[PDB]
Amino acid sequence: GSHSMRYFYTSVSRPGRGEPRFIAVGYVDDTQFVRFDSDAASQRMEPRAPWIEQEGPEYWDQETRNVKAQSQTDRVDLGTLRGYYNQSEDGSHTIQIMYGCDVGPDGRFLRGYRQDAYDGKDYIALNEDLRSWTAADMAAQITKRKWEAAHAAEQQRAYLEGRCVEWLRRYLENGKETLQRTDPPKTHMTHHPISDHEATLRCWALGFYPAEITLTWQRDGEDQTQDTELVETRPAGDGTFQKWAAVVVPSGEEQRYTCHVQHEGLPKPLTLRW
Amino acid sequence: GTSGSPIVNR
Amino acid sequence: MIQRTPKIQVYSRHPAENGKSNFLNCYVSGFHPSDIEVDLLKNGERIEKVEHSDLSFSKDWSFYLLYYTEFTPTEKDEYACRVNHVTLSQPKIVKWDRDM
Ligand SMILES: [Cl-]
Repeated sequence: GSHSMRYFYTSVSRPGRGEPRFIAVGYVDDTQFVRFDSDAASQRMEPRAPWIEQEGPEYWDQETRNVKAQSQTDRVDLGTLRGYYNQSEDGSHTIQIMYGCDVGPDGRFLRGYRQDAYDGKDYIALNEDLRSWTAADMAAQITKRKWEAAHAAEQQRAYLEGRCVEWLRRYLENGKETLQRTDPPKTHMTHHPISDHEATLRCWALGFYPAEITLTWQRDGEDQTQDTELVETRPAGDGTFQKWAAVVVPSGEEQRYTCHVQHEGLPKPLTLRW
Repeated sequence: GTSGSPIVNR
Repeated sequence: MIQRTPKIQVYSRHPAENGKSNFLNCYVSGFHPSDIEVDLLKNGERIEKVEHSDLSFSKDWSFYLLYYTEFTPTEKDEYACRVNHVTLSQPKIVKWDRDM
């Protein structure tokens, strides 16, 4: 269908514990593919998906160059930010950037993204136009005005609009069997008596790709929200996801309840019954 | 692929 | 400053079946700052060779890690997960449930 490439960078200062920690991860859809750790012995962008291993040392070099350059930038910026928000040296802080791009089935552009946050709170973000910035505060305003004068936006768009989609095209061809797959859920159902007058009814969706799934409970066609428990979609650790939904029902009336599973890997929505 | 320059200081 | 409490969730990669080549997963999310302490336990004693995912986050800015070890279950063995954060007054141990 439609695809997305996303990078997530995390810089964490460690006062008196040496230099700050930079971690960067890259995903296509729900599949991670690259990593880089300031700490880890390597000091290279490492592959974390098979389709990426085919990439030359020329690829790995530039990727490492890029990432270290940001890491050093963040190093400086961590200090500039304490100066801004008048903070002590002893305290540890976090800089995070999340950037990417979406493409339609065509294989062409949809949107771009670049957003920053300092200590988990929104800092600055590039607008949908990829021409303007939004400053979250008085501090972020100095960064905005700086980036405005540097013409950062133009450069951002150039990547976001071009280079970004171009890599995506490539990663999707080169990694079709992994990335262009649709893994429908393994759907079962469990009953757990909590009384002789009550019982929890569980519905399991396991080993599915992508992570986007919808789990809905129904009592004879009528949608249920009255005493439904839904868990946060979690990963298998093998590159598929897990989600379950539960409901409290009166003993015996177990046959009255139905669960509907909506997933991209399903030709038509599934329905389970006890 | 990651973004190279800009990398403008905040 | 943003202080966000972790959301632990101990589970199995495959269905909970006594004595099998399965993985005990523990998934911490919704947290901030990044620095977390996460341990897998076999009857209150620290499982060694426990691996973890690469530090990532959500649109939300909240970090998320998946800590996982290769394991085999028994009715007799109590499996859990210890986690400490700044948001946590003292380590929060969360019991594995075969059907959760
Ligand atoms: Cl920049």
